[PDB]
Amino acid sequence: GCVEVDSETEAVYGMTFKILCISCKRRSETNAETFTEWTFRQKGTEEFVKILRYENEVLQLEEDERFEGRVVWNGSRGTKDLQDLSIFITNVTYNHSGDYECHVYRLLFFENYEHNTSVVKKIHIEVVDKANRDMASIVSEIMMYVLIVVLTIWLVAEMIYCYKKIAAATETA
Amino acid sequence: MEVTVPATLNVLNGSDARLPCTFNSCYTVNHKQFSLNWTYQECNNCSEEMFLQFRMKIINLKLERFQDRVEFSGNPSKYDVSVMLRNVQPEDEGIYNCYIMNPPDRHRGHGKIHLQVLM
Amino acid sequence: GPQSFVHFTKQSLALIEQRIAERKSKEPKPSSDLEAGKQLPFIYGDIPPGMVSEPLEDLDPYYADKKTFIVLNKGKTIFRFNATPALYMLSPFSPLRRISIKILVHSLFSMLIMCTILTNCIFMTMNNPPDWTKNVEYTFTGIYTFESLVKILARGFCVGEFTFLRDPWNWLDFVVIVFAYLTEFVNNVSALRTFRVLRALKTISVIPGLKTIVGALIQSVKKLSDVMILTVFCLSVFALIGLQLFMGNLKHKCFRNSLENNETLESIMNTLESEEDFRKYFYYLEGSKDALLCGFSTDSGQCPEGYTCVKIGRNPDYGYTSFDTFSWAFLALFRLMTQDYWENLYQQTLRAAGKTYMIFFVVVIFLGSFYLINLILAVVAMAYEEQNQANIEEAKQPYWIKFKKCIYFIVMDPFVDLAITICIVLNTLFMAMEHHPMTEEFKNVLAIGNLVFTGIFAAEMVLKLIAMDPYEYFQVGWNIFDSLIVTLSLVELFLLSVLRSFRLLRVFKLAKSWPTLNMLIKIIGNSVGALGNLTLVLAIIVFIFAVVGMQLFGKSYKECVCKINDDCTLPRWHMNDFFHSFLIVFRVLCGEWIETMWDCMEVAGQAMCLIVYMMVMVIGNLVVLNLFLALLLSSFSSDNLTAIEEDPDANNLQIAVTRIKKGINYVKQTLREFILKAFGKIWWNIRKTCYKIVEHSWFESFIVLMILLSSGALAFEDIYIERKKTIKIILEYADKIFTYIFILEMLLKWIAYGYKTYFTNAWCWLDFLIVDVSLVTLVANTLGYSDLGPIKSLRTLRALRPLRALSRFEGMRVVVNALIGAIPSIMNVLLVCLIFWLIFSIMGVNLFAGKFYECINTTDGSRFPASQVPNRSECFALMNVSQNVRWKNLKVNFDNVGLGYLSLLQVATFKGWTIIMYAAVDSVNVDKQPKYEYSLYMYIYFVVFIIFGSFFTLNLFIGVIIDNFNQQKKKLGGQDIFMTEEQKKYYNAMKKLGSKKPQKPIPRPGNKIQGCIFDLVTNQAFDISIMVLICLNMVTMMVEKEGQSQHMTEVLYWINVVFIILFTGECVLKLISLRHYYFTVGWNIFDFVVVIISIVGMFLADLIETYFVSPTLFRVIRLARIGRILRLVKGAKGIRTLLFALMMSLPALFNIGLLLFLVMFIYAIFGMSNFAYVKKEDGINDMFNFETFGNSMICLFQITTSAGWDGLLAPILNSKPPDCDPKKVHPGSSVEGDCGNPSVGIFYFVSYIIISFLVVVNMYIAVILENFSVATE
Ligand SMILES: CC(C)CCC[C@@H](C)[C@H]1CC[C@H]2[C@@H]3CC=C4C[C@@H](OC(=O)CCC(=O)O)CC[C@]4(C)[C@H]3CC[C@]12C
Ligand SMILES: Nc1[nH]ncc1-c1cc(Cl)ccc1Oc1cc(F)c(S(=O)(=O)Nc2cscn2)cc1Cl
Ligand SMILES: *[C@@H]1O[C@H](CO)[C@@H](O[C@@H]2O[C@H](CO)[C@@H](O)[C@H](O)[C@H]2NC(C)=O)[C@H](O)[C@H]1NC(C)=O
Ligand SMILES: *[C@@H]1O[C@H](CO)[C@@H](O)[C@H](O)[C@H]1NC(C)=O
Ligand SMILES: *[C@@H]1O[C@H](CO)[C@@H](O)[C@H](O)[C@H]1NC(C)=O
Ligand code: NA
Repeated sequence: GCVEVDSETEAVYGMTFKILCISCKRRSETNAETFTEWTFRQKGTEEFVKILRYENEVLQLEEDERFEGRVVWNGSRGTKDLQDLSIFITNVTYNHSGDYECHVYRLLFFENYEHNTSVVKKIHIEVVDKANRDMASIVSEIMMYVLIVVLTIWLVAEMIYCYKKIAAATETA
Repeated sequence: MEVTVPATLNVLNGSDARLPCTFNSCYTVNHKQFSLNWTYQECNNCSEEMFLQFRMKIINLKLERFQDRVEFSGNPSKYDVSVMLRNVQPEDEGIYNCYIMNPPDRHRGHGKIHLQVLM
Repeated sequence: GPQSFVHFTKQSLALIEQRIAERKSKEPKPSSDLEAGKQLPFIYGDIPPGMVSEPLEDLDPYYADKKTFIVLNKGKTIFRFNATPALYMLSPFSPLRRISIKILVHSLFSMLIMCTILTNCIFMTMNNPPDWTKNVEYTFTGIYTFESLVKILARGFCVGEFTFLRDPWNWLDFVVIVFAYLTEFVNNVSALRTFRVLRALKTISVIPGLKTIVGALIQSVKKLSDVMILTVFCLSVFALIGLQLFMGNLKHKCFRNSLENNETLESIMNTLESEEDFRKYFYYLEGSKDALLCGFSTDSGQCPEGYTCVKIGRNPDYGYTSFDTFSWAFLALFRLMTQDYWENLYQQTLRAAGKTYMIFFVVVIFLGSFYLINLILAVVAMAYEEQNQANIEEAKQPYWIKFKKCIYFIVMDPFVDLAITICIVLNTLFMAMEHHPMTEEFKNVLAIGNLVFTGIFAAEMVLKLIAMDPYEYFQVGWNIFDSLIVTLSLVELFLLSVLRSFRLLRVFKLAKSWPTLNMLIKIIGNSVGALGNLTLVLAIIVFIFAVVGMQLFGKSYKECVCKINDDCTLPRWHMNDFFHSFLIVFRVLCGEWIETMWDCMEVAGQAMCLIVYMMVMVIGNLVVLNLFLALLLSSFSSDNLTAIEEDPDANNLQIAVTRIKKGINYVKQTLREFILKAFGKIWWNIRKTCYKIVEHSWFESFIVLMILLSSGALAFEDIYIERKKTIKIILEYADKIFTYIFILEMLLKWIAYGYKTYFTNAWCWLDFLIVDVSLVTLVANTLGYSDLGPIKSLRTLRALRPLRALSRFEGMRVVVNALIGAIPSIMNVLLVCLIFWLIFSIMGVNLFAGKFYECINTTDGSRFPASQVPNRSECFALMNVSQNVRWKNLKVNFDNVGLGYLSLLQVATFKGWTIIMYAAVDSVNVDKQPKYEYSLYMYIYFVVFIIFGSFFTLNLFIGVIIDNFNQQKKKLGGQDIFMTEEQKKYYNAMKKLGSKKPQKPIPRPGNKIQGCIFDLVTNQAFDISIMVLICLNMVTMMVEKEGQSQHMTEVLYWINVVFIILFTGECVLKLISLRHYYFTVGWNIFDFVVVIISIVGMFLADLIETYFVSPTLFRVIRLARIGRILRLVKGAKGIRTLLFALMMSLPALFNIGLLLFLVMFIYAIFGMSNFAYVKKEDGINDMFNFETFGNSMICLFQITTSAGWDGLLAPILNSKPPDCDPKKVHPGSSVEGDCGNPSVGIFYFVSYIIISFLVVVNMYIAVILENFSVATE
């Protein structure tokens, strides 16, 4: 239904990147009206500045040079009940490195009861020249190869031992 | 609705008359919705006079023909809507009706009492 | 001998009195043949004409001394009376008593009483009788008074021996008469009329052979004393456990956080009456009458944002579902034992307390639901066996002539009968082609085919009737049945919808050659034949319960209707009239009683409805079980004796088969003749070392561990796999390693065994197929073929890799061997019940095809009335006007034969059947809006289907499965078929445990004080006092309830502490007296462990409750208090034997449970693969779905008992809009669409429920075998 998956923390210069922000409401059958706001604090800077605000199926982009013409919407479409607030970067530059905040303002409609809640998600993005391969993949691949090698040498040694023993037994008879 | 009333009630002049009216309803009597009407008519084809009604609480209309001699003598929560006529006079002779509506019961209850006053 | 017949005269009475006087001055069983109510022996021959129905002298020498006289009827029935004058007036020689006796023994008397009772029973079904009825009631009363007076005058009243009041069945007549007169003279009307149902019980004493059936039913109960005690004890123990664990959990509700006008929870809760006002402060799901449950743990139900979980308010289901007091907990545990709507309670408890508490429900189901029911069936099985064994044991101790002969020659056994059989098969296949969206040409073809078949069958009937004489024709029952079918078809041709389905019964004509269909014919024939009286008793009991329920609660349903219905109209199930009251009783017999009992308790109070429902459940289930058992055993052993040859008269099918064996073989041989006329030690050492490698124990352990690791890695691939990147990559590389390992293992087996040996083994074939699928998947992924549709679908086949564990574990191997050996016998009965269900499916298509469509308002999901929108065209016009309007059909219906099969499967399992019945009884016509109970009497269709294809079909299946497993045991020497060799050794060792000779008496200590304590503890009064102390402790635990004050909690805890101190003192005294001999008894070891855990647990619970904050830990640790009450089974010998039988059954149950767990694991992996993204409607929701492995196991354990499988199937039947959205976007995943696959889902659920049925039947049979061995050894 809805799974909250964290964003990738590494983007490569010159290509595209998607920043993931998923905010699933606690019960799926409830009806809500959601809008989101994104703030970004670049490396070497302290103040979070607003970069975009998505509401009513339209994206409002702030007048920022580092994001003008470079951000498109990648979240939930065709509804006011947004559970995916992701954005998409078309041309990653070194100015997109820093910390992002994904403010989710969800208004839930109940029987004679309106609840205005809010969620904040923080994403750290580092812009690099080349895609650094994950440690998990490298370690798992190396471990797989060494495990296969160990198993095959163990089996080979056991076969040679048994073959020598049975050949000696045959020669005895 | 089953309404338990005496068909004929003979009460001495000057004495107190209790007019019993009880109903057997499945549902609990909700005071915020229980309705009770006590009317009086001189004859079966005569006009009915509203003198004691329960809309939210006991409302006694204080009719001039009864002075202040009409009192409530029942308990709606206990299915008893009886009324009391203190110091019954000869003019009190007539027909007394107790209308009962106890939602969500669909049917309307109606009991009739013929009060006769002897010397 | 026969000459011993003489009128009873005054001289005979004088001689008898003189003999009695001689006996008195001086100061043996009678002939069972001459016993009253029996046929006079044939040794006496006929009776003189002037001697019948006259007071005669006593024949029996036993009563020849006392004063008696016997009257014999024309039917040679012996009736014994008392020579003492009736009420000291009427003597046997008096004309008045003579006439009374003459009336008493006659056929027109009993027949008149029968007719009167039946007419009164018919009149009893009226709920609002007219005013002309009272005269008929007075006539009924007068008729009964007539027979009562006749019996009193003839037999005397009370003083004598064979008088009116000595017979227990005349007490019912006297009670009826006195009640009728007393209540008539005194004048609750319902109470008085419920007493009139006792007249329906006079049916037992008038129809012959009913009293013996009732006596046998009473006898069967007396053998159930120990099983009922054990059931009550187990239910009480589990009710205490549930009370301790789930107390107050069902009161949790989602209460809103923000309140205006300075409001607080207590201030709200005392000003709320209606559910409309409750819905403004608590969270309700749409269309629900109870508030949504919640919990405080992370694995419980979740409240929406803006609400907080709090324990407040009433319990669900009008408040009748709770674990708050011992009584409600006991009701809940009884509901769990009977598995009546238990999935609802299971879901509520998991929502309110957490998914971890599924362990409680698994244990409860296994012990109470499965094992306790097992003992009930087993004990009744032995009771009827011993009754059956005793029964047989005491029983043994010109031109017209020419052309008729020409036609007779035309009727050939090899050809005409085979042609007729082929025509019957083609006909039943032809009517299986009917379906709702059927064009006019197809209907024309079906009609002409049906007419042609009818014409041919009529021609056959006419030819057979004119060939051999009509008098000879109607001698054979099959000919009569064929004639009835033909005339019914002709009557239909001259003209209902049901009558068109009467030509389905010609399929039963194949039973002449089909032997297992003839078994079903005999089973059905016996129920109405040799067992007709038992079926009649069952029918009478059902009728009595229906009329009693209607009289007691019928007006309560009408007056109190608004409590159980928002529209203030009668619900679907009620007792206002006789038909619906009978439907309620039938549904209770089917196993569903809790939901109607809630409404009954709401409209009429708890006590009366509880008593009535419990009585109905007990008596009805007992009688149904007795009928089932008698049918099973009769048709199993008594009917089959191989009296005649296999088709003693050479079967026409067999003669035709012999003719075919001649003809085809001869023609083929002649065709062949015409064609002929026209025209290297090293490799052996390698094989040996590979063999030595594979066969070793370390290799087997390594492969087993690889199988377990590879199977467990499947459970991690859920919808949350994207939150676990590292584990995902690790699992991919581990899958590569596993594929490599199993490929190497396959190669080693190939070298060691050779292709011939490897491919003659079926387990090796399974491993080969699995490894080839894995290798194809691995190769496809590497060469870029990873997202192809067939390749992606082939990836889901990895869920079959746990099948590699079947060969490795011996228990699953033996259980699979048993199932595979069972398969051949199952298939024939499967074909029989498929034909039987095909008949009902064709009838259902005839009745209901295309009539379940309705115009509903989608937002609230309610059917529109029939005053507006009475047609499909009007529905489409309404859609043109209103948006939320849909002309919707049921997913499971009778549109075609396959859907009819699915509907019949749902009805037979009673899961989702009620919706089908409502649709069927609201049916009007095709493209017509349904009306409420328009076709009300189509409930008869479902009742008949249940009775035949659910009761008799299961009867046949069990009957054949018994013989199959009996044959399986015999061929292997009688050993247990569900057990391994080491399990057999441990089984024998445990057998020696339950048969030990009384051990040596415990040496007495020489010390004075020690010796006195020894005599004190050894005495039986000590053990009895300990038992009553345990009972008092049980009562003390029963006192505990929800919401009790802290003072009461402290008092109960201190009483428990006193009990613990007393038990510890008992243990210390036993230790002092018996010294080291105390530890030589297993029960003493159990008691020692119990007292230790009691003390430790009480102190730990105190520490947790005061110094810690852990209610869950407190409630879990408090379970050690159960050990004290488990010692009650020490004194109870019968329940101890039953528990010994259970522990005997445990190993085979362990093997079958392992197989079931493996099947559940495979189906769970497939469920997460397939149904993880379906819409959350019906039985699928936020907590019970296929998103994770745990949720899938939760769902599959529930449907192992078949509970709620329809609700899980329903969302997967969605395949097209607007039912589902094929382009549904799921955040956090690339999967698109919330649609299910109807074919895959149907196959999934049907196969799972069938396999669960087979495995559960295995568990039943195993437990039965251990119980039967224990009770008769
Ligand atoms: C072992 C015995 C008991 C059963 C042997 C199978 C046949 C006797 C029956 C069972 C299922 C039947 C089928 C069930 C459903 C259909 C679909 C039906 O067509 C539709 O439903 C079309 C619907 C549409 O066009 O909208 C045509 C007949 C057919 C193939 C039936 C043909 C006859 C079948 C194969
Ligand atoms: N807390 C309290 N109030 N009043 C007396 C006490 C008390 C006094 C002492 Cl000296 C020790 C502990 C005490 O507390 C208990 C005593 C019990 F007996 C049970 S028990 O009935 O559940 N029995 C049981 C067996 S194993 C787990 N529990 C539960 C508890 Cl908390
Ligand atoms: C189906 O239902 C409608 C219900 O109104 C049937 O009645 C017709 O309704 C229209 C619109 O109200 C009227 O104008 C017609 O006069 C009604 N028919 C007649 C004969 O009076 C309608 O006939 C039904 N159609 C079908 C196909 O059964
Ligand atoms: C995200 O944006 C890219 C670039 O415009 C587009 O191709 C893609 O379809 C979008 N995906 C979603 C989830 O909207
Ligand atoms: C508390 O309730 C009172 C009414 O009893 C109200 O007058 C007052 O304003 C409330 N105060 C708060 C803190 O809401
Ligand atoms: Na039910």
